[PDB]
Amino acid sequence: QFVKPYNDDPFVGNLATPVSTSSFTRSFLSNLPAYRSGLSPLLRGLEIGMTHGYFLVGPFYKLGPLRNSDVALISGLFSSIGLIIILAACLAIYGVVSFNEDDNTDSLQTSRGWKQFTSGWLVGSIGGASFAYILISNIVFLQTSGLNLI
Amino acid sequence: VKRGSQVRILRKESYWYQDVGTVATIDTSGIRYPVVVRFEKVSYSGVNTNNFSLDEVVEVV
Amino acid sequence: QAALYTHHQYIAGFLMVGAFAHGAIFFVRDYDPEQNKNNVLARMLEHKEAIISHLSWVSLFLGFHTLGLYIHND
Amino acid sequence: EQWVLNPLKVKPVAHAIWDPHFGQPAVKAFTKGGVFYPVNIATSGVYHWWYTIGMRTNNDLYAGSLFLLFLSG
Amino acid sequence: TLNLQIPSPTFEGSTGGWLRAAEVEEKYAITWTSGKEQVFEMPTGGAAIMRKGENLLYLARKEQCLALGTQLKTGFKITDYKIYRIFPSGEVQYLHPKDGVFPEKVNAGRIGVGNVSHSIGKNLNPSQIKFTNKSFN
Amino acid sequence: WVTFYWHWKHVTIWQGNAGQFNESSTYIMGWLRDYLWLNSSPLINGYNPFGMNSLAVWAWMFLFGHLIWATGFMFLISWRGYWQELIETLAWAHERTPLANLVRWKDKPVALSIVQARLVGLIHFTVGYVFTYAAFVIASTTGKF
Amino acid sequence: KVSITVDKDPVATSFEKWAQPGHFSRTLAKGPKTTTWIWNLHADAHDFDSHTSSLEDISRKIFSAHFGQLSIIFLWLSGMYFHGARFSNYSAWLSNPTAVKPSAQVVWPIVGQEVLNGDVGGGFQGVQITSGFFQIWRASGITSEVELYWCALAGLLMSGLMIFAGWFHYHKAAPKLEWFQNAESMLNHHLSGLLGLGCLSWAGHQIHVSLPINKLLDAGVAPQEIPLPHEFLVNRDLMAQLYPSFSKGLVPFFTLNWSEYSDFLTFKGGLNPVTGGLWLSDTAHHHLALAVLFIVAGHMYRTNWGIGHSMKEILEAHKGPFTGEGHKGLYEVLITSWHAQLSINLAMLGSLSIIIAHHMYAMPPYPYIATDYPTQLSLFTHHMWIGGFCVCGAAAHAGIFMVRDYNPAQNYNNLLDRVIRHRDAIISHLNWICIFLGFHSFGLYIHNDTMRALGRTQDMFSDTAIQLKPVFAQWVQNIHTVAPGNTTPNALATASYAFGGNVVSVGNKVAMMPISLGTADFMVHHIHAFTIHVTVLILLKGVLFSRNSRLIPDKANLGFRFPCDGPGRGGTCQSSAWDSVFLGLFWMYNCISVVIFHFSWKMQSDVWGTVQADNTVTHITGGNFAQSAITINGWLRDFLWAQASQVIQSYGSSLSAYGLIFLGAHFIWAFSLMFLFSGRGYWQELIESVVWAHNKLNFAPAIQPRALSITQGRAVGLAHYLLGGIGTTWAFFLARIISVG
Ligand code: CLA
Ligand code: CLA
Ligand code: CLA
Ligand code: CLA
Ligand code: CLA
Ligand SMILES: CC1=CCCC(C)(C)[C@H]1/C=C/C(C)=C/C=C/C(C)=C/C=C/C=C(C)/C=C/C=C(C)/C=C/C1=C(C)CCCC1(C)C
Ligand SMILES: CC1=CCCC(C)(C)[C@H]1/C=C/C(C)=C/C=C/C(C)=C/C=C/C=C(C)/C=C/C=C(C)/C=C/C1=C(C)CCCC1(C)C
Ligand SMILES: CC1=C(C/C=C(\C)CCC[C@H](C)CCC[C@H](C)CCCC(C)C)C(=O)c2ccccc2C1=O
Repeated sequence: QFVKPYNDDPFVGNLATPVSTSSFTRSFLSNLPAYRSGLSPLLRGLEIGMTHGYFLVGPFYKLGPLRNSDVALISGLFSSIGLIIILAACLAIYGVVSFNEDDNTDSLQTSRGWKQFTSGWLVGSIGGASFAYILISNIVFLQTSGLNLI
Repeated sequence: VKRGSQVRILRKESYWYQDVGTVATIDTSGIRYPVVVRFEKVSYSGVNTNNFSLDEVVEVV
Repeated sequence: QAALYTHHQYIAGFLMVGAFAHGAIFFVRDYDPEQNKNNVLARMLEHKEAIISHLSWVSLFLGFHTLGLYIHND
Repeated sequence: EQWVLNPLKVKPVAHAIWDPHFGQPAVKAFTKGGVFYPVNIATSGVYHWWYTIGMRTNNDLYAGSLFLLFLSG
Repeated sequence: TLNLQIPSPTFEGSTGGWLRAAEVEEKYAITWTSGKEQVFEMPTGGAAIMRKGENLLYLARKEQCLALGTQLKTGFKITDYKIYRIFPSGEVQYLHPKDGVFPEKVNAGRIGVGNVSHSIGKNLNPSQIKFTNKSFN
Repeated sequence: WVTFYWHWKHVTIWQGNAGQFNESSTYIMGWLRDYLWLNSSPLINGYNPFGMNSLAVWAWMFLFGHLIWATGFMFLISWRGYWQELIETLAWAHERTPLANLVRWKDKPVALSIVQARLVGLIHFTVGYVFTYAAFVIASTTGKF
Repeated sequence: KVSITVDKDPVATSFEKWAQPGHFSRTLAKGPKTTTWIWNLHADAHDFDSHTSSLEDISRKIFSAHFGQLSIIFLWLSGMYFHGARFSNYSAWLSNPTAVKPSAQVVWPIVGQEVLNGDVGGGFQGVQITSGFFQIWRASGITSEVELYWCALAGLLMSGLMIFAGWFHYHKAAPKLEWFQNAESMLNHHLSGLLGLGCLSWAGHQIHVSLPINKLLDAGVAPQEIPLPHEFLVNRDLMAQLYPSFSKGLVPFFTLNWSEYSDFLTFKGGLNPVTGGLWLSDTAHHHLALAVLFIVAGHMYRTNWGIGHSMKEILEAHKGPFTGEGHKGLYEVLITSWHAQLSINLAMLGSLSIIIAHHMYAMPPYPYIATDYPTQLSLFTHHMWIGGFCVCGAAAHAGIFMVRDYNPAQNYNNLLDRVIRHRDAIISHLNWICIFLGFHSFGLYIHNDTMRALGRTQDMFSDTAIQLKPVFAQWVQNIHTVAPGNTTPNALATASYAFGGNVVSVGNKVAMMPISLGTADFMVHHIHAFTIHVTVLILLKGVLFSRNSRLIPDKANLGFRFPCDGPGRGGTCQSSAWDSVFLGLFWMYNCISVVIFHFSWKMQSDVWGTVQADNTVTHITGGNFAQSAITINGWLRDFLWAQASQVIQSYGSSLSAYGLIFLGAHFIWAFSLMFLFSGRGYWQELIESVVWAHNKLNFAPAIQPRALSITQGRAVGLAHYLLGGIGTTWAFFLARIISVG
């Protein structure tokens, strides 16, 4: 009843399941930036990088080598920036290798589309890391994970 | 050679090279490898029979 | 001294393995039987069975008895 | 240069260590050559080899390295 | 020729079916007539029900298609199974029962490919075919 | 075997207790106890819960050699078909996962070949062999003298 | 109708087939043209499903084989009892259990092996035993070698009865397939009769024999001065002295005035302060309650009288929207395939063995077993190994069922079919979780090793650094510590003192004390999870891909156990469910080795030890686990190198046998790698050369010598690997623990 063939195609290597083809799943996936409609590859990259560079600062800030120092947050931001640069390089090389120069009109599966996506991802990631750095440096609750209220 | 005769194999690639078998039949039709030799020792593939040419078999004494 | 000895012995063993590997590669690739009609090389190939079987026997001989003496002492 | 004076007492150092993963305990533990920085102690015997050859100063070794660079070129 | 309107054996779905490589490179198909509605085993995994009449099935590999054909021929007694290969351009080609008769029995018209006029012992040596274009045959 | 013999004989001579080799070399328990177990103490104490010394690098490399040796055991005992049928499921999962099917491989991910796996396992085995013994020999000699 | 139907004289007892090896098989009855025939004879000896297509024949063979196995087990038990009666120091151990080491084996003085007759104690010198038989007998109330002789006689008589029953039920009265296919009746009888009446009889034995005898033994009475069990049985006054409620009789039982029996049926909990084991008065109540439970459970299924369940109805009724047809077809599968039943039963038996190992150490059930550290360690590791092997066998026979007895026609859109139809999702997710666990369990040890080597000891995952506290396990331990009086109101003590409480000490030695979990315990538990998950991955992947895969669409035709499908498709080595079992056995060895090492170190470092007059306990290793078990170097040095001293310095002692077996197990483990790292072509060519040597002397066997099959080479490699590894651990453990306890 709940599990069925994918797209009514019994011989495709997939099954239609609640996790895979439910209404909530479809809405969530179709509203994520990687799939939302109307966004340019640049805007997709911007949103995704913003979201990712934010979470990156914390692990580095609170568990890095200079975590028990007075420069822990700056060190964390710096290490996030380095990782963001490495991942932007990965994105760029993947784009140049995978996508040939034929023009499919910026569909995120084109050379131009992926270039825009990686540029937006770099900008948004650096911006999000900086925003997280500002918020952590200025709010005590984030520097102590709530152990200021104790 | 004739049927029911002991013949030593002279084919290098053969599992029975320089070994003796018994001729079971000789086909005079004119095929490439007329003689048929049976062996007591089985080969690695499990076959104890093969088809040989008249130049790859020598009668033993 | 220990580092140097171990270093050169390991290098020696690698080189010997490589020498035999390239001898095998020569046999596969560069050996011409017609050119080596009944010379020392063709004769080595001729009695390879004797060579291999006697090498196997001496290996078993040494192994059996060395290991047996060690186990007896143990 | 300080090994050619008491070669039976001084440990020969191969090269300095610069690892940004070392702690202060490790830096101190690897400063055994009396050089004031972490080092590796050579196990290749190049010190004894060169001393026997006739190398006495660091300039001799440097000139040898220059010549070998020229020969590689 | 292949008719793309033949129904399918009412399979319930699986994760062993074809993937994007089928849409990009090659997608094989098999068609066969069944006298009744039996249950057979998919080459990808699971059970399926073949229909009374013609049945068309899509797979990713010719080996899968031929394994299904062998199952039909041995387990059941269906031997009218035809195998096709489809490219993204729509270049459906015909493969099995290539000449309409299975390869296991000789048929007039075939030409021998890859046949050699001696035994394997007569092959040349790599030393003899080295730095030359000769073939070890 | 050759280097074990050389090192144990010379270590015993250097400490002046050549009788230890002369008496324990006649049974394998002697080698396992008075050569390996006995001389691995400083090496395995290169770092410990109570501190560390310069031999810590050699202890780390000792464990490194053990690791890579056992890893080569993987390629030498496990053969291709299993890994090929596993990588198939992995490729299915990647193609079927949202937000990761935006990325695709340009080279079809396949298992290692048979000869390739033999070579990789041999290389891992050899690296473990060499690094383990290099550590042991240098660290034990440096910690005993 | 559940009824008895047999065939009379189906097979005539004759030695004609004893002289025809391979008679059971059509391919083998012909004769040995090669040496592969010899190996095939043994590989296919007990594969009854490949000898005939007759389920009746297979079931009869299985029934008789079970009878033979039971006779062998009874002979084993009779031998152990006879050795306890004749070649042991059991009376001395009864006199002073905390001073004399149990021993029931003696060696002959031939080549100096008499050294193995060590000074165990009690004026007796033999081989120290670690099986717990002395404590079993003490709990059973045995106080003489005469009683052990009678036990051995009973075992021998039962072995004879079992062998006769096997012969009779194969050759004289062989039941039919309708007799075998009675799942409801068989489960009713097993549950009620076998289990319920067994535990009821054992409860009666404990109430009438074990309880008073052990009461006097704990009171310090001499074994000679204790009266005999029949004296207790017939003298209700003598029993009414020790347990004053026997003067009341069985009227309380039949009137439901059960509190009158609280003196000998109680829920005390904890451990007997004198013996360090569980209260036998608690075990009696345990077994009585189990008897009631089993006899009730055995009245659930329909046999002949309408009342009861039909498992077919239950299974077919249990289905839902995610499962389609649900459990339809499973009843038929399980009453038509012995391999499915064997897989289920092996999985359950192995899991039970593991559960038994854990409980029997934390809640020592026998008198004076807890302070017998060699016995505890040996039993724990032994049952762990049995469990692992049984689980791997369960995987193997699941694969065998999938290849042989699985029919898609009968399994359509049921649970089995649906599993096969999404096997890729299962294996991909298990792959990901295995990788995640491997990283976040072993890379933590690697991180610690690198940080300790770099001098950054404050960056480690340790109790003195970044902490990984098993708060959930500690919370459960707290619950179990506080349960007595609160959530188990009528229990005087905790189930196990491992959860928490006061140290139990016997003979100035710890029997059981709280076991504290920290960062090292968190790490080792997550490594246990990692290893179990990887083993499951291997076994389940093989089982699910037994019949077909994207690589080999026709694999059931190749079979359950085939070498490969050739060098094509890139190489199809080890692509069979058999090879999955082979690799999963390697990984089970890994898992159980880590588990037993964890047990050994943790128990020697934080539980076991000697308690001083200050009430303080000094452990065998002394807390080295907390700060050393967080690094692979810590395990290599503080556990293997440190604790191997006992076994490597055992020459000249009674443990010299342990030293020798240490070396021999190393030898076999290494010798396995010749079969595991190698292939068949090399050895066939070497055999070709050796056969040339033999032919040069005008002789060679008529049975042509062949190298081992690919599957057989893998099997030999695995068998030698497992024997060598387990034997090395065996010698190491026994030498260490018998030296330090
Ligand atoms: C100077 C001597 C010498 C020369 C000129 C050659 C030349 C050749 N050998 Mg080689 N060989 C040598 C020594 C030599 N060999 C030795 C000593 C051995 C024994 C070990 C071998 C064993 C050998 C075999 C078995 C084979 C060859 C083959 C070949 C041919 C192809 C080379 C190839 O595939 O590159 C290989 C290219 C590589 C990049 C090598 C990768 C693997 C190496 C070992 C690196 C592994 C170490 C690792 C990176 C270290 C990690 C460090 C750790 C701290 C992380 C070529 C003609 C092959 C051939 O064509 O035969 C017909 C072949 O099958 N050789
Ligand atoms: C410790 C491990 C071990 C052992 C014992 C052996 C033993 C052997 N290898 Mg080696 N080998 C090993 C590891 C080992 N290998 C590994 C890891 C590899 C890599 C894959 C190889 C690869 C390899 C190759 C490629 C070749 C050998 C060969 C040999 C033989 C060498 C000659 C010799 O010593 O004969 C003496 C024999 C022994 C030491 C073994 C005897 C064992 C006991 C002591 C005998 C008594 C048995 C006893 C009564 C049984 C009772 C038990 C029963 C109740 C179950 C011998 C059979 C060569 C060969 O076959 O030459 C003839 C050969 O070609 N080996
Ligand atoms: C070939 C494998 C093997 C071997 C050699 C041994 C060896 C041993 N076991 Mg056994 N054991 C095994 C498998 C094996 N076990 C398995 C698979 C299980 C799980 C069912 C057990 C469960 C087990 C227990 C619970 C105990 C032993 C004990 C022992 C030791 C004493 C022997 C004895 O007579 O105990 C006689 C056994 C008893 C007096 C206890 C019996 C209690 C159990 C619960 C009865 C279950 C019976 C029932 C019909 C089984 C099917 C259950 C299923 C339907 C759910 C000895 C070391 C005893 C021990 O360690 O003593 C110190 C012990 O208490 N074993
Ligand atoms: C209740 C237990 C049980 C039962 C009844 C069976 C029954 C069967 N198994 Mg087995 N199996 C079991 C447990 C069980 N298994 C377990 C626990 C495992 C996991 C290891 C397996 C794994 C397994 C596999 C992988 C296969 C079987 C197969 C079989 C079938 C044929 C086996 C045969 O011919 O053996 C005959 C007996 C032998 C060949 C002897 C083997 C013993 C080896 C050599 C080791 C013995 C060492 C011994 C303990 C001594 C060591 C000490 C040393 C010093 C000498 C048969 C239906 C086979 C099958 O069905 O194939 C189609 C098959 O391939 N089983
Ligand atoms: C020590 C030896 C060793 C190692 C390391 C592994 C590793 C693995 N085996 Mg196993 N395996 C071994 C021996 C070993 N095996 C042997 C001897 C056999 C033969 C019986 C097998 C047979 C076997 C099978 C059949 C299977 C496995 C599986 C696995 C995987 C388990 C999960 C995982 O990925 O964890 C990941 C963790 C690690 C690999 C540990 C090391 C990684 C460290 C902690 C991190 C280092 C990264 C570093 C930063 C890189 C920097 C590079 C550069 C900058 C220098 C993994 C790849 C299973 C699998 O793949 O399922 C998912 C599987 O199916 N193995
Ligand atoms: C799945 C599930 C289960 C249980 C409940 C739970 C909530 C945990 C839930 C999971 C929730 C999860 C995973 C939440 C994670 C949230 C994350 C990662 C949010 C990230 C937010 C990012 C933010 C704001 C970034 C802000 C960035 C800004 C302004 C950047 C501005 C800038 C840019 C972009 C470029 C130029 C410079 C400038 C102007 C500074
Ligand atoms: C001079 C002296 C001083 C002290 C007293 C003493 C009696 C010792 C006296 C005499 C000493 C003598 C005679 C020493 C003898 C040493 C000898 C003979 C050493 C020779 C070692 C031989 C070796 C490695 C051979 C390795 C062979 C290899 C790879 C062959 C590989 C090959 C293969 C497999 C196929 C064909 C091609 C090729 C390359 C040939
Ligand atoms: C060494 C080896 C051989 C050669 C080993 C052979 C042919 C074994 C023959 C041994 C004899 C006949 C057994 C009898 C002698 C033993 C000492 C007694 C113990 C064996 C019994 C208990 C069964 C292979 O054939 C082989 C095949 C495939 C993979 C790996 C290997 C492999 O490693």
